[PDB]
Amino acid sequence: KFIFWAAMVYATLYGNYE
Amino acid sequence: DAKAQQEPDRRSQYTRHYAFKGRGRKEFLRSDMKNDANELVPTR
Amino acid sequence: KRNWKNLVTDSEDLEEKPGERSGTNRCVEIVIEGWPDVGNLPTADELKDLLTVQEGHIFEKQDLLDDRRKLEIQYEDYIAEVEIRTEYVDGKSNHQRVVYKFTPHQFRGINAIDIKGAALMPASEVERICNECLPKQPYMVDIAVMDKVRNRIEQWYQSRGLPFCYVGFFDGMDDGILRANVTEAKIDNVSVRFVRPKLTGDSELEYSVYDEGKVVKADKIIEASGFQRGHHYHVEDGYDAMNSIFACGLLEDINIEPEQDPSDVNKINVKIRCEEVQPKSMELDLDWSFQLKNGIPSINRQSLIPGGSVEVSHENLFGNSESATLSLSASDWRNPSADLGFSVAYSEPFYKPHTTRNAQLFNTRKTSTIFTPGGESEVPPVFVDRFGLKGWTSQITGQDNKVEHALMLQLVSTLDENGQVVAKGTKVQRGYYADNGPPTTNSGNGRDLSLSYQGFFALDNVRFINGNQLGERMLFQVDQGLNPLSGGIYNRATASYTKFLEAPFLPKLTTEQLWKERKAPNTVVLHAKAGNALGDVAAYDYFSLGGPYSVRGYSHGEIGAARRFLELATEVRVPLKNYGLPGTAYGFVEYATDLGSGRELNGNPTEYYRKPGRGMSYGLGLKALGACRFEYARDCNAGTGTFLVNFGERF
Amino acid sequence: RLPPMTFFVEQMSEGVLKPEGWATMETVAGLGEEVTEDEGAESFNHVYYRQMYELAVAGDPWAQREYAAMLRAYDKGCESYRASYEEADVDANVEYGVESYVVDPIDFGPSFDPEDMYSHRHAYAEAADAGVTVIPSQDYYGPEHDDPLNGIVFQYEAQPFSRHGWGGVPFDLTVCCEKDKTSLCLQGETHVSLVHSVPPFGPRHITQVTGSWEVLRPNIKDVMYQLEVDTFKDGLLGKSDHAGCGLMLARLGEGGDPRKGPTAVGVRLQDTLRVGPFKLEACASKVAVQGPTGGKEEGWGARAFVGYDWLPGLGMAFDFIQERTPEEGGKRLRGYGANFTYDWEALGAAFGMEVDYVAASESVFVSVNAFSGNDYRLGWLLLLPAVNYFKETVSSLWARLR
Amino acid sequence: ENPMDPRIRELMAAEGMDDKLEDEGFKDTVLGSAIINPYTGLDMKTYLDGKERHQAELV
Amino acid sequence: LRVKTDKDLQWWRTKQRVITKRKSARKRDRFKKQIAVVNKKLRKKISSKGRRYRSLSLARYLTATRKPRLVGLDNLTKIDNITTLQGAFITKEEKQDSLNLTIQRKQELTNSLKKSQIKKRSRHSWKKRSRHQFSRNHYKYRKRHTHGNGKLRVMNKKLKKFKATNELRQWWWNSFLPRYLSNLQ
Amino acid sequence: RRFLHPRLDDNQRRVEREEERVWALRGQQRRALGLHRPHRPDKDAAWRLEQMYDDD
Ligand SMILES: [Mg+2]
Repeated sequence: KFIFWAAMVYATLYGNYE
Repeated sequence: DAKAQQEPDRRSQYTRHYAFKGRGRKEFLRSDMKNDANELVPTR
Repeated sequence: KRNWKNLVTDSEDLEEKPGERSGTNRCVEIVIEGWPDVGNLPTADELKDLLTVQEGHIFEKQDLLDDRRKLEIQYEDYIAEVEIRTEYVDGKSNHQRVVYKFTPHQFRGINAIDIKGAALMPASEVERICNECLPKQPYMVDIAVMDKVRNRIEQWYQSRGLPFCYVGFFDGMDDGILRANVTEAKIDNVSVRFVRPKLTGDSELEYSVYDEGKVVKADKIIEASGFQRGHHYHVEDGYDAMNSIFACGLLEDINIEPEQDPSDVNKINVKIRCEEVQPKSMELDLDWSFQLKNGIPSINRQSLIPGGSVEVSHENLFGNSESATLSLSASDWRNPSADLGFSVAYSEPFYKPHTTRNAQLFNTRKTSTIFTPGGESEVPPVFVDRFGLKGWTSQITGQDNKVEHALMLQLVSTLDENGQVVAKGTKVQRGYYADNGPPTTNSGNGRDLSLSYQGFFALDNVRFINGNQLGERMLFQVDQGLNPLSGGIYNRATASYTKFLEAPFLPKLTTEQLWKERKAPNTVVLHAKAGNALGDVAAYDYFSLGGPYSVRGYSHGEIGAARRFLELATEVRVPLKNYGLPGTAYGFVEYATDLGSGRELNGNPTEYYRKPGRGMSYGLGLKALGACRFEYARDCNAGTGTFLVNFGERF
Repeated sequence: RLPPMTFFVEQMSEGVLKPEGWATMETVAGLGEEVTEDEGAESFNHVYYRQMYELAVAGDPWAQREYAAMLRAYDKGCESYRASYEEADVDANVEYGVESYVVDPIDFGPSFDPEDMYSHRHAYAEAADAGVTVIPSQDYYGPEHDDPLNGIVFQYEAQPFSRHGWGGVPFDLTVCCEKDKTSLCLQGETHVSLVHSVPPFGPRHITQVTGSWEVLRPNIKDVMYQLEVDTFKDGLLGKSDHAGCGLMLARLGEGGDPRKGPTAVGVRLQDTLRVGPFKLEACASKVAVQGPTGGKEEGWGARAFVGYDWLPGLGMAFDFIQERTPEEGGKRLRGYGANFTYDWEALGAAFGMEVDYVAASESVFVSVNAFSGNDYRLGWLLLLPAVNYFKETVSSLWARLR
Repeated sequence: ENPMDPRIRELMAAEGMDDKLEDEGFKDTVLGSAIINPYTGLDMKTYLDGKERHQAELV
Repeated sequence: LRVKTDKDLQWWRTKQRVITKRKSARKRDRFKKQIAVVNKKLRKKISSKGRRYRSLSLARYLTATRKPRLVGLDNLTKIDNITTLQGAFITKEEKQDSLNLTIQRKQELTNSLKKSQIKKRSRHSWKKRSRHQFSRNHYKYRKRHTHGNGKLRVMNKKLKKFKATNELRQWWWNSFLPRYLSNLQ
Repeated sequence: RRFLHPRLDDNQRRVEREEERVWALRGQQRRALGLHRPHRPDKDAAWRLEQMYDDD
């Protein structure tokens, strides 16, 4: 919905750095 | 009658609290946390 | 840390270049030349320990440049010329020592030193400070010894208060004598200024300045300050002036400042600024409510009536500094007679020498400890709610001795988790509430109206000798019923006595153990308490036995209620800090009886809940962090031991 | 037996947060000479000295100079600070004798009691410092003839894995304990902060782990565990944009065992943004709690604050919950609210107005408070409730005379 | 190649501002009382420092 | 409607009132809205200075009342610091001589007029009632945690770091690296 | 009237004798120099400051 996929958009793009 | 018909009270201020007993627990709000400064000292 | 010379392992066989010296350019030696040996400047070693260049480490031209700039800019009154150079300590290697050469400002002939002026400083030490500051050769003398001489004299005056007595100038210098001249100033003019600030939302305060105060008179401050013409200025004079002017109690702030009067350096002008208090204050806290049937916000005339509270405060009633606070709170101002709340406080700090006088109209709701589960499993709690007026006087005397005299007019109610009154206590038998109870009040309907007198006397002679207090303490309390009104005529008296004695079955500490290694002694504590109640005592004023600050290891009212009672306790305390460990260890035994006076109460609560009349307990404990106690105690009426965690010290 | 899911939704959406950082030893940072405060400089110094230590160990004389200079300042500051301790101890042994200093007793407010009846129990010798702090914890209804405080709250705070004042892992812990012969209360909370990068070595990238536990005997006979892992970074959409994400797990362990019982899982986001003249701070959350026997229950929450340049004194906040109970196709239960505040000064008084809208029951709550520290001109409205009381007195006094 | 080290540049800049404040104080003590132009309130300290432009704007 | 430029300090103080009120602007809305819709080693301590955004704000309450006391060693008095009967202030060397001398003079163990007494609850009624009352009323008049001078302090430090980064970059590329690569041959 | 009043009176009298010792020492200290007398305040100020100290 909104706070499952976009709650993993931030998780994936935080994993994209570290 | 209009004032007393809303027996649910005015909404009260939110605090983080424990589930069982409701004692307050500490918060990390940025507009308060950005003013804080600590240091380190040797012990005796 | 500490002399990095294992980094200079680039020795004479570990690196090679054919025609050039090989290695890294390490500093291997720092030599300081031309530094004066005057006492006001640091010597060569801690001058060496503040340079950017370090021995055994590498460097560059920038380090020498910033060292030269920092040394030239730090001591420009004394040196003002540093030259820094390097030289190789050996061929075919890049190791090189760096030397620092200072040429201080010199003064071309000073043979003698003289001190002139200074009519307050006696001749016994002017001779020794003139003898100390002498150089050896007369011909080329550095400037900085000048700065040594006044660094004696100034310090002497700064050791004796006196912040306006200083070495002015040196007036010799043509006959070879360095002659300091001491200036000693005196008070000439005392003036007072009257200001008040203004309350805005700005961060900077603006003022209204008056030539004369509205209440206080201008010569009163000058007479109170004790500032005379022709006197020296002492800092303790300013402290005494602050105390004596600020004694009046009508001042918010006061600034005392002495200034040099630069037209004449032997004068001092003291200026005083004082502010009165602004005593008036009030606070209004309203709330509204509008019901939206549709977009119209219901703007009828009987809709702007609020439901807030009013607070009005005033200090400085009746000329002296006594203050009053008043509060009303109605939740609906079109029907204020529903749940109207009212509060009044009146305080008087300067009623009498060492005495304050107070009055208050207030509320209290607490839990009754009489109706507790003693031998019956479950019991509904009873709540004591008092509302009313109390007026009292307090004295502190003998640095901690306390006397309080109070007169009380109160309304007392007994409740059960709600605003609903009860008249009897009750228990559950199987699933049913029991019958006819012991009564909770004196009128039998659960509400009482009482007029009472309360006296309290406390005598303390207890002091903490490296922790672990010693001495004795006595407390006395009398309650008297004055109403012929729903309450009865009663007299309820309590006396307690605690002695902290040094342990007699052990060797006693001596003075060097107390003062050098800071050892605390081993103590015993002996405690007694007793109480009596005559007349018609109501159930919210019975004595209750058991709990903390009673026999430990019991519930808070587990031993029965009482009309007369006796309580005894003893304890042995050892400090662990004498063996390096933190905290202190103790062991206790305690006891209490109602002296067979359970039958004496109305309704007999000690047999209704099957509580015993007596109880003894013992245990061990550790006190760790200030006044945090961890006990293991053992009930002896049952035979079970429990751990307890408590704050604060008993006895 | 688990708490309602609105509790979790309120707990996971409470504004834009900010984690715990490194604290610096002031005498070695800015070697010798006095300093000032700045977050980026201290954060730079902490990672800079670990880097220079690694390079100095590897060889590298330029790093060895910097690390040795820091060591020199470290030794000098430490010896100075122990000298200050010795001077303070000698001054205390001069001012008092073998006597100790005694704290103020706690003030509990007025009572119908002589108010120094038990004040001698809260005046104790200091101990000065051991690392932890204690406060007493008080209940709402105390016993009648005694002091109301019952429990003790302990607080500890440290920075364990540092080398020479260049710390690693900020850490703190808080435990409330109330023990007597009947009940047992034991609450606890711990936070651990982990710093991955600071500028100029990266962007500011910090994660935080929180754990908490709840024991309350003999009322509940189950214990409560919560764990929160949440991560923040400054950026991701533009320069200096404070974004963060997080997850939360919770359980009610039956009999104390953390392997059995109902569970709660939730996730949250935060962000700030600046478009036009509008600056907004928003956060949102979704919780997927398990019921006692019913199964999945899910909820959505969101908060927003809209800062505004022009009219810089109007505060306005918006809040939303959505509830999804079983039979989800026709039981979507929404709720949203608005809040506005403003502030004036007039008649020598400071006025503040707050307007609140709940939007389920269409009610507007207005509340104005004032404060006049100058005069009693603000009391002219006090004639409003004083009239009606008279109209409720005579009408009583008529009916009491019939 | 060898610029002035910061912490020294700013320290000497602040001490230079202290020197400027003492300069203004001494010059106002010595020259600030004599009147050059009585119609505008121009004094010798303002006039000899080349600040007559400031005085016209101030009036 | 576009973007406010020209933000001065009065704007910042007005916004700082809102930033203060943010914490009380949060309420326990959610279950109330559901109910209303369903019916239908080292030690870490606080800083020695106060906190961030420092400003030397005012100089008003500079004077305090002292008590002239006796000291735990004999023939010494103290109003702010200890004076040693010749008018001088006492030094480090005199304290140890006085302690070694009062070894003998404390051997009589005379206990009278204790140095730190057990403090009562009603110790200073005037002081706890009204000591800095104008500052509390002045905080009731403006509702800002932070002062504008601390904001100017922090902002100017940040602008200084930004500018200094710009000269570091320009110095690096135009001065240091060409010379360093020339010296590399 | 026979046990509590004289004990408190005796303790208070010891307190004023200690205060007079303090002011005698201050006068002796300022007599050791060539200075003036410390100018103590009167008794009304003494009990009023006993209610309104800032430092002990
Ligand atoms: Mg608790």
